[PDB]
Amino acid sequence: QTVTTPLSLTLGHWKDVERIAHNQSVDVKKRRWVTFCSAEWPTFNVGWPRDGTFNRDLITQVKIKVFSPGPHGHPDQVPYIVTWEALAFDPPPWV
Repeated sequence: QTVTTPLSLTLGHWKDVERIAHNQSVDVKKRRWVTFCSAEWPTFNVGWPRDGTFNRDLITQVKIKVFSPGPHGHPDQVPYIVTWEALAFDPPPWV
């Protein structure tokens, strides 16, 4: 069907991820996208899988962490979670 992970799907369609970011008036780097998805967000212990997810509830959990007030939040990560959110909320056909 394929059980390709969400993260690998996003990498497979990277230019469209950038398009989605741009429509949110942000920009995203592929290497940071990967690091945040796989290394940083799982350490929040809010349910973010290392290989990503398109589940809006899980995206929202990360979003609340990222948007928390200094020193609790992650300004650098804002464009990234905003883009995952937009991807999930108004997705393109690849998913």
